[PDB]
Amino acid sequence: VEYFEKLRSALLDGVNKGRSLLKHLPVTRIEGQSFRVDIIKFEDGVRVVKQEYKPIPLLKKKFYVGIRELNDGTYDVSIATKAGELLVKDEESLVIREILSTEGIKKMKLSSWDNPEEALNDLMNALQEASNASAGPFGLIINPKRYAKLLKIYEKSGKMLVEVLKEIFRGGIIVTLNIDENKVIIFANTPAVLDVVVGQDVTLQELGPEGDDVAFLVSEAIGIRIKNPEAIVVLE
Amino acid sequence: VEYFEKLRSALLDGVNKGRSLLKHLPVTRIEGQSFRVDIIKFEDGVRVVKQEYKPIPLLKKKFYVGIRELNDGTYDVSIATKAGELLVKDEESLVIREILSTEGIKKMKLSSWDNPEEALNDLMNALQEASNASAGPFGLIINPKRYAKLLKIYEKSGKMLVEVLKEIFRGGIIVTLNIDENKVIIFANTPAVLDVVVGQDVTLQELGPEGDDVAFLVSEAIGIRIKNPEAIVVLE
Amino acid sequence: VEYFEKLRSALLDGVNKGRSLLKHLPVTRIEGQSFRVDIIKFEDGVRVVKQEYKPIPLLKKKFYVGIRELNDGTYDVSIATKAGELLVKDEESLVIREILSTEGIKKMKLSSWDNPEEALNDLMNALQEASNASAGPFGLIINPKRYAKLLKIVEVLKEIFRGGIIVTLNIDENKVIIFANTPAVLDVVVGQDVTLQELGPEGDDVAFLVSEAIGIRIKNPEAIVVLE
Amino acid sequence: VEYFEKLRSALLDGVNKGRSLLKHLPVTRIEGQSFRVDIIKFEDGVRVVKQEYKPIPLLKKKFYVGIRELNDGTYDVSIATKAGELLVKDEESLVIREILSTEGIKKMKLSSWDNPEEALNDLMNALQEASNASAGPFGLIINPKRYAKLLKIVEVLKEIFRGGIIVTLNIDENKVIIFANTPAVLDVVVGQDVTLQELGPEGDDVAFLVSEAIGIRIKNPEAIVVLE
Repeated sequence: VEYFEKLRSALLDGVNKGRSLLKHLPVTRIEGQSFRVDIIKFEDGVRVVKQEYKPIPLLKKKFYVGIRELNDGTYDVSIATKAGELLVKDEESLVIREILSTEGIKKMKLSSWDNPEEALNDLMNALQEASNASAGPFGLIINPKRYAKLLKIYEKSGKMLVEVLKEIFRGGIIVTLNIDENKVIIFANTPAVLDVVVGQDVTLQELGPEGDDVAFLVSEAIGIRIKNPEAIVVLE
Repeated sequence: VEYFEKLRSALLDGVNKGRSLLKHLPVTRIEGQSFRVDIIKFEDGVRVVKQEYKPIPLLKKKFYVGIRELNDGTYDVSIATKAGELLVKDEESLVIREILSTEGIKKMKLSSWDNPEEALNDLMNALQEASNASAGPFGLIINPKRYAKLLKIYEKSGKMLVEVLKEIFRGGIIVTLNIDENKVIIFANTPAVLDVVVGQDVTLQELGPEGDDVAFLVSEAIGIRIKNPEAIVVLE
Repeated sequence: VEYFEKLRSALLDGVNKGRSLLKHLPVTRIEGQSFRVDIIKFEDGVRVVKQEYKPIPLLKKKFYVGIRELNDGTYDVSIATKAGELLVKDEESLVIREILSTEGIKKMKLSSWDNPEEALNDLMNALQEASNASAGPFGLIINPKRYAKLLKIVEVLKEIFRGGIIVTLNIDENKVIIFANTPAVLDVVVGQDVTLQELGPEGDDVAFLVSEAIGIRIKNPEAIVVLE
Repeated sequence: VEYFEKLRSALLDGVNKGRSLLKHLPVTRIEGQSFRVDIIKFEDGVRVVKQEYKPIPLLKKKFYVGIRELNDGTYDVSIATKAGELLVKDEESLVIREILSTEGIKKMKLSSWDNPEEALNDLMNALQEASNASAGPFGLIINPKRYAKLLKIVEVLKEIFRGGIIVTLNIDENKVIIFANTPAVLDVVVGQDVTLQELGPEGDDVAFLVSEAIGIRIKNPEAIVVLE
């Protein structure tokens, strides 16, 4: 009836408020429960060296709205929000946790970033190493605390280091709180290397009266596939 | 016959997004499999000092798409991408190696670009040298590793060195990965000096079923015509 | 929605493939929860000698199918099948259990068949005692282990036990039932056919309930003989 | 052109005549390269106890028909048949190979049948252990050599092993499989039916590729018993 369309709406408008990583990476909507990871390399021609099948896990958060409240009209839609808001935090964390564990991605030394010069360096180096794999536009994923270290006037003119970096990393600068403050991901933002496989979208399901309140289920099928580890660099 | 038009597109794109040299040097669409270089010089007048016929070699790069995947439609178009992406690496590498080997080009001492001022000099001096042969806009082919040094701020000016170098060198700053980190080419970016002749564009040809997969052939005819060796100077 | 009708079917064509005893016994539909059992004997005419009311107990079996699977259509209908298989097993052993505990049924001494001339005897003997009640075809309900020891030559059982030779692990290995297969003797009364009900979301999966009402009426106990 | 449709047929009506095991097992179509295996057990209801993803491997067999023959129409379609025959043999032994290497399956001691009273025992025993998992009909997969030594009287196997008696040289002579033939236990999942593909001119003949995607899902390992 009502309490639904409203709850679901507040669920989504709470998912967007916290979703960032998934707004920039390339997403491919699959129809299944698992996907294949075709790893291509060069041996007497560019061909698929290793094939691998990975399952798309199910992400879910459940929220409960009082029965009574659902009838008074006195229910707090913000519950749904805290739910979705919480979903993406896991969704985002998943992606990052996987990229970081993927076998193949290159790892380099992440410095302090107190001298723009120093930070710009780390980035420029990571960027090169990665470019060797794919020319595709490059972007980086960083935590606010680091992002801040980039908010400095670089050229006596007035251009901030960030602004310069934005011209270099056309893949975008993804700032998320879900990545450890001391880890930076440099990557080719191209489906030919990075791919967020979507098995099931985000959906609100009304389980049902489980106590003095109704139970609800927010869930989504999601997973990333790294087709070209070589094109990703992690600054640890 | 859709898996083709798709692969070709992925190819052509990846090829394009990877080209650097071929986007800035001047190109001439030739006809045959060879071209003639009329080397122009000044000896009691501007005249053709030496004629020379050069053959345009064929650049090949082949990829294989599984048949299974080709049938159920789960083939990864990204192979075509990596393919062409790789094609250029040879295509550029060729042109570069061929310039560097051409006799007549001038060579100067390339220092370590740690003190922007030195770099700014080397470049300004190479500029001078080339300026003797031509006058046409001057540009430079340079490896990302060196280009980065140019992003540091030239203290005495307060701008990134690059930003200054772009004031001189209207020929463009070609940054390619296909030129020894420690070799820089300054040159007159003019058809009257440099010239990339293309015998055959980049094309995707479906070789044919060879095992469990289908073979494909990415290929192109290409070469550089250097008419004024003296308008090219290599910092090595 | 749709995964229902599909589960429902796998449920049935799992119950139908599993039924054995219940395929040989006569059946009657009754709309209710209890039924009346009429003991039919001959005393100056075929007459009803004793009345008696029994309740048709409910047989249930539940299964759960993941929520996800039900949504993305990748659920394994076999689940329903397994449910049905079990339902039947319970249903079958229930009938047997109840026959064995009915009033009049005649009991004889079953001898561990090791000396193959006594085996055929014990059967032929029971089948005799049975015949004294009702002449209708005779059925045999024996555990497979007994049907095993019964192989040492047995091919004419099908010639003598026309009523049917039900071999099932649902009757204690050390018991054998010989009965006159006929309405005048026993019959299955069904209060509710097998039905699939979608209970609902119950954790991470949806719950389903397979159920049926069913019982047996032994009208002429004397026509039944157990070998304990 | 036309020699295709003709080769294709000989290919099929060669695969169809050769299939054995695969004719008795239940089958399910799946559009994909991998499938999910659901372990179905009973724990307060028929429920899925374990998930797991397997990939459907590709089965291929190729044959070559002379260029000439293909042109003057004197090609021997039997070639395609032989191809198909082989495809099946590979397909069959693949299923068997995989059953034998599945997780839960119960293993028992198979005794070289030389003393005919032990033979029937080993089978009857396995068939027992199996029954404790699923009651569905039981199947027997035995090498012919064993089906040989099993002839010294065996005629009731068809009476006890209703699930089917698959005799094939595809199962190691010294191994025997007894299983509950039912979806609730195992089933074949096909990702791609048998298909004929004309690769092309490759020397003096044209090359052809026969292929198919196929695998087995053991949902209830306990319902399977190997005799090693």
